[PDB]
Amino acid sequence: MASRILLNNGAKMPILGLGTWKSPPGQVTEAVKVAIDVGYRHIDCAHVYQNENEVGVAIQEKLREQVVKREELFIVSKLWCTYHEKGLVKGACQKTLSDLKLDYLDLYLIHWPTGFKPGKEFFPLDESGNVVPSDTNILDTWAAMEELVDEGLVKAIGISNFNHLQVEMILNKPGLKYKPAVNQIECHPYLTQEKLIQYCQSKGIVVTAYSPLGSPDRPWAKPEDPSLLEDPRIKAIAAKHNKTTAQVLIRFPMQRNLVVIPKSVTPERIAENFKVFDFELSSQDMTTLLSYNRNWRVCALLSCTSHKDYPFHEEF
Ligand SMILES: NC(=O)C1=CN([C@@H]2O[C@H](COP(=O)(O)OP(=O)(O)OC[C@H]3O[C@@H](n4cnc5c(N)ncnc54)[C@H](OP(=O)(O)O)[C@@H]3O)[C@@H](O)[C@H]2O)C=CC1
Ligand SMILES: O=C(O)COc1cc(F)ccc1C(=S)NCc1ccc(Br)cc1F
Repeated sequence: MASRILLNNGAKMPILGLGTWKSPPGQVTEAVKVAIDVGYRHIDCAHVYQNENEVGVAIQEKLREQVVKREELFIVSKLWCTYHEKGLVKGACQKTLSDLKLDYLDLYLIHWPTGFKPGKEFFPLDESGNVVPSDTNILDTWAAMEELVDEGLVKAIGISNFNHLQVEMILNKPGLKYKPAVNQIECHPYLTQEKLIQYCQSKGIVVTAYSPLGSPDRPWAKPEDPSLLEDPRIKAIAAKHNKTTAQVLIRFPMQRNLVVIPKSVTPERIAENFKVFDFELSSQDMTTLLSYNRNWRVCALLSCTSHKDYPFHEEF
């Protein structure tokens, strides 16, 4: 398959990237170095993951080593919820740039559509455990993102975890200057997201699938939850193709015209997960994988569910 997708800002985005949530700071530098050595050209990062400095050490080493040129890398980060304030967005972006050792990002996303009270805590709580919101809405935060493009800090802007109506809000913004380039959402065979994906694709937004393996290392996993990697129906499709279950799970979103960002810190798996450009799932395989949808989410959070902009009340 073609390895990059054209964005609505005119840049090309690699369809396979390396995820970094939960990658320990003492392991992620090596993970990113190995990833770049074996061909990855897209890294998915975020301030809230608390490891951007260590990601940046890897990136800088590979640039210094002339393993890859900066123009060939596609580096993504995300604005955390406590920085949805007009006067805080630029500084948040600049902190991420400083940590990653970069002078621009290829793509900067609004991490979640919910703003939280600014401060040191990533999840400021009231005395009863509810997150404390910000009064600032997704449209004013979007205008702040647009300024980053115009100041040269980021090449593209986008959104993450926005539902159908929140995407529409952005597209219908009075005076919209730049459309979102990407909506990054959870997507895998048990949460197939057909409705949201068709909406975004019909509007020219590229969708990035996160947690494509079902995030088995999520901190709130329960021993009894469904497991994609262990699903014998998926194992059977993999065996037919002489591939691993992970490779099928990565190829699946690629054939839906999605970008996909599997996470690993294991060098052998980092390599395995990149070897997904030499086989094709049939249409029947694709439809079969889609049939496994159960509307099951890795990423949700009870403490945030009353926030007026919490995204997963809406059907899609
Ligand atoms: N925008 C948002 O709100 C969110 C963005 N994301 C992004 O998406 C990325 C991917 O999602 P994530 O939730 O991390 O989970 P993934 O679905 O990518 O699963 C990661 C887990 O799968 C394991 N794994 C990786 N490759 C294989 C393999 N070949 N065989 C077996 N196990 C494997 C990893 O183990 P190990 O590392 O030990 O090898 C790790 O435990 C995140 O890291 C982050 O960058 C994720 C959630 C939310
Ligand atoms: O968020 C990620 O990328 C991966 O997950 C996380 C990654 C982190 F580094 C810290 C917390 C999260 C959580 S708990 N995320 C879920 C979540 C956060 C905020 C809101 Br609004 C709803 C929600 F569901």
